[PDB]
Amino acid sequence: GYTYEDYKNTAEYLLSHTKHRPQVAIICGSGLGGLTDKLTQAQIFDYSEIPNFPRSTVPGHAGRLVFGFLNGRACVMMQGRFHMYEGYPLYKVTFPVRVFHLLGVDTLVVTNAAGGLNPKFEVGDIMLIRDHINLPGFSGQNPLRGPNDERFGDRFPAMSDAYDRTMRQRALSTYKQMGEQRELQEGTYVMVAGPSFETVAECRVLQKLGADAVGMSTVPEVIVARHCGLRVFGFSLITNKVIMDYESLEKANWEEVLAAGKQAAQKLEQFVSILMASIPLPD
Amino acid sequence: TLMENGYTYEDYKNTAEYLLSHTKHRPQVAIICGSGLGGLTDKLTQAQIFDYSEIPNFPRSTVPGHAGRLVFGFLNGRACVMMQGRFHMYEGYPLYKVTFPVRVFHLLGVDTLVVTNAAGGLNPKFEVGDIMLIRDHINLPGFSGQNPLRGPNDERFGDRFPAMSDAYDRTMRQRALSTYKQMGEQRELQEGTYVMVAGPSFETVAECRVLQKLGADAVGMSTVPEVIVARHCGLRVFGFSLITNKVIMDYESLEKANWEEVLAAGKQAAQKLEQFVSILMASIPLPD
Amino acid sequence: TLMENGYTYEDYKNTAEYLLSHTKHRPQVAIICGSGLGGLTDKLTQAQIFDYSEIPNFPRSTVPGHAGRLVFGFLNGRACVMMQGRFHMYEGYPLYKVTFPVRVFHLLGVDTLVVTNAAGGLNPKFEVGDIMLIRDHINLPGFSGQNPLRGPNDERFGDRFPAMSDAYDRTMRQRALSTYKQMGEQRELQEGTYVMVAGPSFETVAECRVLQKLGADAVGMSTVPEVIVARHCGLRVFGFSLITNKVIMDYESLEKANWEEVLAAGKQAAQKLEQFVSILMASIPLPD
Ligand SMILES: Nc1nc2c(CN3C[C@H](CO)[C@@H](O)C3)c[nH]c2c(=O)[nH]1
Ligand SMILES: Nc1nc2c(CN3C[C@H](CO)[C@@H](O)C3)c[nH]c2c(=O)[nH]1
Ligand SMILES: Nc1nc2c(CN3C[C@H](CO)[C@@H](O)C3)c[nH]c2c(=O)[nH]1
Repeated sequence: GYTYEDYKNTAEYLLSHTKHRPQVAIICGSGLGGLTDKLTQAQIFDYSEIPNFPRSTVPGHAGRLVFGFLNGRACVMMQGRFHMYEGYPLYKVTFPVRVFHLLGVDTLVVTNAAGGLNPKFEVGDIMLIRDHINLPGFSGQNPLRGPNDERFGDRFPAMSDAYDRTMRQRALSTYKQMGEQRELQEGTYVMVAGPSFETVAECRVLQKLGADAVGMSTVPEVIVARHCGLRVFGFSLITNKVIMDYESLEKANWEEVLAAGKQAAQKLEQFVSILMASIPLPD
Repeated sequence: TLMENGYTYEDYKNTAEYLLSHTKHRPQVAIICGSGLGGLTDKLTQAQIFDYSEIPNFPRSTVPGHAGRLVFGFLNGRACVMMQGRFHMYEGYPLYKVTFPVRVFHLLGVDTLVVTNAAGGLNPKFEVGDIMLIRDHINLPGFSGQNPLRGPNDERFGDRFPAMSDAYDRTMRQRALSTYKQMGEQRELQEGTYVMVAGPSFETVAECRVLQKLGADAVGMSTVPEVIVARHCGLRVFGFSLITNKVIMDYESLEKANWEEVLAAGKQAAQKLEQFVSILMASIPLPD
Repeated sequence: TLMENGYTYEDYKNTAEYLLSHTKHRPQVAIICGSGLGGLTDKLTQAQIFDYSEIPNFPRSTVPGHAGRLVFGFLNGRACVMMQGRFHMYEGYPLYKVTFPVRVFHLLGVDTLVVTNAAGGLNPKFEVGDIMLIRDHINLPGFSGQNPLRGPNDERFGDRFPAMSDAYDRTMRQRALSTYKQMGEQRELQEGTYVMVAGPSFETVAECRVLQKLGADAVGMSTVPEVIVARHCGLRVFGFSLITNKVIMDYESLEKANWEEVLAAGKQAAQKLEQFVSILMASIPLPD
């Protein structure tokens, strides 16, 4: 899809257009665009200004790349992201990850909204992503499909350790700092392509498969990130409980999802601030 | 290099107008007849027939048992339009071509879609010749990206993220099941989850068993993408499978699924189907 | 804008005719060599070697442990053509390229295909170094639309809806199991279901757990497309995996799948593999 030079071009475009030198990249999903609010000395890029960048066409995805310091830390944030249901191939969806690597970022934080499949979750919960299930990947939709470029990484990268074990413990301990009543949740994110929401039968297959939450993003970004050796941390905001019986009259919808994010804005902001303090310095 | 719908709003609109200007029929219900079920268009009174090839932007049915004709008429008194034959992803069509007619039906003023198919039996309680109402579906091609709504959303048709949890109209299902206990038939009207797989090869024994483990009662290679585009644009949806064979679930059996036996089960069932479609038409509400 | 086969019947013909004139070999059996199994061409007698690059229409092998050569000759006195290295969908190839050779073999007069691969053990009872006979497969890419038979069907090759429930030849299996339970190692022959996933990245723990729950004993990124195309054109098919690693199934292990060790386990088993493959030639019926 893209040449090595295409990524370099975008990398160089940004490097020459800002003095910031991010160490940490954060991708903000549906309703989590607010996480850019506590950035200091921010510099804003529209995705439309950036060579080779796709556009966010989804409500709650602003379409901006924001550099700054978050709680001391040098960040670049994706205020909005791309999804395969919008029609992008996965090499477009994940394009920014390898540009982050080329900017010298060494850690990727992925966030998303997710439907809750585990009965113990409540709307509003933060689930740490311990693992994932890549259903598009099983059948061919893997962002590494095609010729492998050794300058980014190996032909057959492993995913069994994709989610940093250290940052996960560190995030579990330091969670008492939030003073929140609900304990910090941990579990498996299954990616599904969408854009339509799950039937009850589908929700039940996803539960049987062992997933705790379901969304339509995140996995391709993580795969590309581990391919090029970035440390990865992920979490979902549980925005709704996916309908798991034929008696409920509730149905999933996007407005409720954006609204759950708006209500949890401060909780998330605190969580992410604390998290920056837990990322080790480079070298 | 973005994976989108090839058709424009104009395209659907033109097909709608060509159809509206070349027939006086004004259907409320559209019905899609699957493999061996072309026979459902028999009791159409005042039938008028289009070959798919006449109709601008229409795909062709290449599969045996799919006649490739669009038939307007009345069925048990109700104004219908019927797809005698349908389209499948395994023929090589993108899902946007497979489901193309569903948006045409909407623009014609149809407010109800009934989707029919042949399906392999996964639930061991099902006998060849049973009718299984579709209570729900498992969209495997959709899990991994094969979804007819992939790409730019058109708000003229519907929402970016429609829900599918209520796809199969409950009331019609209640109504059809009630009616059928009075028929005092030898076999029960079955109800269950249809799973879509892409095809065109039939399941291995290990695949049949994953499908049973996922909770599907029937398997086929169609229907789901149509149900999704229909719910997207607000049609009431009803679905049924004619169970045409039992999927091989053990290594002993020397039997194999085959397309001939599938079409032969359609012939054998012509009476049950005809009788069932009656109950069905009298279960569909009147416009307003 | 159909997703059809990009090869014409004549394409296959040209490749076959080219091969048939440039060698005096006439294979009855074709064998596809998986990752680290390139060494199976060693026992071939009177070998004639083609590089894939010479053969018209042939895809190129881009993966380590995949030599990229076609090798005719005799194995335990039986006439063979061996693919020394194969093609995978993760390389970027569509399934009509991945499986291109299978139909050429058919045109060459081949009537039996033996597919080999390396695979990750999902069944706890398996050990690195085991040979697992493929009793069956679970085709995940196929469920969602990645089937090499998608698009127009060419009747000159086969049927529009070939059954796969009898894909792995039952007779060859029994016969191989017998011969082996009288000669070889003390470590007995394994049998099970091979699940294809696309790759090229290795499984999460979560994913490993899914594949286990679906009832797979081994996982790989190949094999299934070639089998489907072979069964489609009426080849007898036999398959086996070399378990080259045990897939990580808990969060406590500090082991990780890696391709270098996969190839290492191929080296380790090279002798065991040859001994078994002779026994195998003796189980293949002769043409009438
Ligand atoms: N598949 C799925 N995804 C989500 C999400 C995640 N994204 C939220 C947004 C639509 O609201 C899409 O990009 C999916 C939240 N809830 C759900 C859900 O119930 N199901
Ligand atoms: N997948 C699948 N589909 C069917 C069907 C439904 N269709 C029947 C037709 C081929 O005979 C295809 O279009 C799929 C009947 N039996 C089976 C089955 O055993 N398996
Ligand atoms: N999916 C998968 N495949 C394999 C294989 C088989 N092939 C080995 C090669 C990478 O080493 C790929 O072509 C897949 C061995 N082990 C595994 C595994 O753990 N997982």
